[PDB]
This record gives sequence, structure tokens and C-alpha cells, in this order.
Amino acid sequence: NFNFNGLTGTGVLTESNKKFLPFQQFGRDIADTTDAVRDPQTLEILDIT
Amino acid sequence: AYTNSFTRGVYYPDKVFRSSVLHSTQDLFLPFFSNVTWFHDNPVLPFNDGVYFASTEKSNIIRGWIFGTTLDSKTQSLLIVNNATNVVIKVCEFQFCNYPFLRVYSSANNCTFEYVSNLSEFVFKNIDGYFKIYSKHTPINLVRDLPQGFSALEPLVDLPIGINITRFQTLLALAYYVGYLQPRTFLLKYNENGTITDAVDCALD
Ligand SMILES: *[C@@H]1O[C@H](CO)[C@@H](O[C@@H]2O[C@H](CO)[C@@H](O)[C@H](O)[C@H]2NC(C)=O)[C@H](O)[C@H]1NC(C)=O
Ligand SMILES: *[C@@H]1O[C@H](CO)[C@@H](O[C@@H]2O[C@H](CO)[C@@H](O)[C@H](O)[C@H]2NC(C)=O)[C@H](O)[C@H]1NC(C)=O
Ligand SMILES: *[C@@H]1O[C@H](CO)[C@@H](O[C@@H]2O[C@H](CO)[C@@H](O)[C@H](O)[C@H]2NC(C)=O)[C@H](O)[C@H]1NC(C)=O
Ligand SMILES: *[C@@H]1O[C@H](CO)[C@@H](O[C@@H]2O[C@H](CO)[C@@H](O)[C@H](O)[C@H]2NC(C)=O)[C@H](O)[C@H]1NC(C)=O
Ligand SMILES: *[C@@H]1O[C@H](CO)[C@@H](O)[C@H](O)[C@H]1NC(C)=O
Ligand SMILES: *[C@@H]1O[C@H](CO)[C@@H](O)[C@H](O)[C@H]1NC(C)=O
Repeated sequence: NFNFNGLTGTGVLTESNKKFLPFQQFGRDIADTTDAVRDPQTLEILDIT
Repeated sequence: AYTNSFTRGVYYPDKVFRSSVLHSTQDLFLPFFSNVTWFHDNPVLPFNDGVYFASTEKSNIIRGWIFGTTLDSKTQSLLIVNNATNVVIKVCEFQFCNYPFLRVYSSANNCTFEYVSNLSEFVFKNIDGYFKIYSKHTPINLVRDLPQGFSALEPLVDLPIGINITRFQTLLALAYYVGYLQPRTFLLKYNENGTITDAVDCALD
């Protein structure tokens, strides 16, 4: 389970290769589930499959 | 003088990464094939619903922009200015000079900010008091008209300034283009690396 600045769900957090631009904080699925998230402290990108 | 916008002026609408997806977005954009102004002593221009601004010259003859209702210190105004050491933005009540150049103002009465840090493309939005600047720099082989092909502006800074803006002006020193946004539905081709690579202005034709 996770909370990321309020983004809340259940997932297998994986080190993302998705190339977020420095302003972007979330990435989204066609359903508007959140597909990847920037860590709010290490600023790395994580997949949320 | 007037010219073609040639599909220049698209920017990333949301701070969400999307990739290999065509996404419909409703926002203020420069409409496609818009009829933009080109300026070849110094105009004051309306801000409209929002501004697209660009200039082709690397020699830093342009130095900034000022925005407000009055541009005369009877209210606040935004000043965006660039100097030999810093990017600078502030929201002070400047007594601006009738030609503002680097000497941009005689005096100032209050302030609430001091942010700091060859075609140059800019978009300015003001919604919910957030004055949002997007830009990109793009190569060109001609000066008198905007270049062919697609170009997405990345967000540069996003400031909660909250002042009323209706007129603006560009700072020189001792050519540029202006267009204005309108509410459009756009379809954005986000590629595999999540960059917008093409778009459709759905209300065009
Ligand atoms: C933003 O500024 C404009 C002026 O640039 C304001 O327009 C004036 O509003 C008053 C009433 O408050 C009218 O009496 C004037 O005739 C208006 N002037 C013009 C040129 O239209 C506008 O009200 C301001 N808006 C906000 C939300 O502050
Ligand atoms: C560019 O503008 C900034 C102000 O936004 C200037 O920065 C100040 O410089 C003085 C020294 O001259 C410092 O004491 C201040 O602390 C600086 N302020 C900030 C906010 O950094 C800068 O000097 C200007 N550069 C030029 C070449 O004019
Ligand atoms: C900074 O701006 C405020 C307004 O936002 C000024 O406040 C006004 O001051 C005059 C006297 O100069 C008063 O008659 C008004 O009633 C004040 N307005 C409000 C809303 O309180 C303030 O004076 C400005 N600062 C300076 C140094 O001029
Ligand atoms: C998405 O990004 C990759 C890099 O991560 C791009 O591939 C590189 O492109 C440059 C030229 O612009 C080459 O020098 C690299 O060797 C390429 N790397 C690989 C691994 O092929 C790719 O072109 C981008 N995709 C799109 C559609 O622009
Ligand atoms: C926040 O924490 C990280 C370590 O997780 C640290 O590197 C960083 O400096 C901290 N933020 C600030 C503003 O110091
Ligand atoms: C561009 O707009 C101006 C008025 O805004 C008009 O005079 C001019 O003819 C227009 N040009 C084209 C090609 O439509």
C-alpha cells in the first residue's frame, strides 16, 4: 500500500524507465489510474503496475 | 504586419506524463493557422485571453516583459526581466518609463515577489492567479516568418501572482511576433518518450 503526497493505492512499485520531464509528478492510464509516480524526496520515477 | 502561425504554439497542458497516447485536451491555445502580428518606437499590447510571444534574434536586444492593468504604479504589475547574471521576476508597483529598456522604471511603491534563476517561443497564461510561462528555443533558417513544423513549449515557471493583467509590453535595450490564445479542443500525439509530436486543432476545419 502507498500514500504519495495523497496519491493512494496498492501496487508493485518498480524502478521506472519512463522519462518524466522535470515538472511532471504523475503518469496516467487510459482509465486515469496513476501509472507511474515521482518519489517526493528522491525525485526518482516509479511504475505502479 | 501579419503572418501565419503555421501550427506553432502548442504546449504541455497537464503535469501528467502520458506516452504513446492520443489525448483530447480543452485549453487556451493559439488556434492553428492563426493570423499573428509581426513587428518589422515601442507598443503597448493587449493581453487578451493569453499571449504567445516569440523573437528570432540571439543578440539579447529583447530583455523582458511587463504586464498589468496600468503599467504606472497606481497598481501592481508583473515584471519579467533578464540580466547578465540572472533570470529575474518580480511583482512590484513600478513607475515604468514611457520606453522601458535596461532604466525600465523611475521608482517603485510596493512589492510581493522576487523570483530568480534561434527562435524563442513563449506562452503566458493567467488562470486562478497563476501566471504560467512555457517556452522552447528552436532553430530557424528565416527571420521574416515563423518556421514550418511542430514544436511543443515546456513549462518554464509557474507563479501564484494573483494580480489582474490586461495590457503588456516588451523590454528592449540600448523582430518579434505576437499572437493571442482562444479556448480550443486539441488532440495531442504524445510519442513513446511522452513528448507532443503532432496535434489537431479540432475546430479548424
Ligand atoms: C481588471 O482590470 C480592468 C482594467 O484594465 C478592470 O476593468 C474596469 O472595471 C471597472 C469596474 O471594476 C470599470 O468601471 C471599468 O470601466 C473597467 N475598465 C475597462 C477598460 O473595461 C477589471 O474590472 C479588472 N478585473 C478584475 C477581476 O479585477
Ligand atoms: C540581476 O538582478 C538581480 C536581482 O534580481 C541582482 O541580484 C542582486 O545582486 C546584489 C549585488 O549586486 C545582491 O546583494 C542581491 O542579494 C542580489 N539579489 C538577488 C535576489 O539575487 C543581480 O545583481 C543583477 N545582475 C546584474 C548583472 O545586473
Ligand atoms: C502599498 O499598497 C497599498 C495598497 O495595496 C497602499 O495602501 C493605501 O495607502 C493609502 C495612503 O498612501 C491609503 O489611503 C489607502 O487606504 C491604502 N489602501 C489600502 C487598501 O489599505 C500602501 O500605501 C502602498 N505603500 C506605499 C509605501 O505607498
Ligand atoms: C526516444 O528516446 C530515445 C533515447 O532514449 C531516442 O533514441 C536515441 O536517438 C538519438 C538521436 O536523437 C540517438 O543518438 C540515440 O542513439 C538513440 N538511442 C537509442 C537507444 O536508439 C528515440 O529516438 C526517441 N524516440 C522518438 C520517437 O523520438
Ligand atoms: C529532503 O530529504 C532528502 C533526503 O531524502 C535530502 O537530500 C534533501 O536535502 C531534503 N530536502 C531539503 C530541502 O533539504
Ligand atoms: C490578418 O488579419 C488582419 C486583421 O486582423 C487582416 O487585415 C488580414 O487581411 C488578415 N490576413 C489574412 C491572410 O487573412
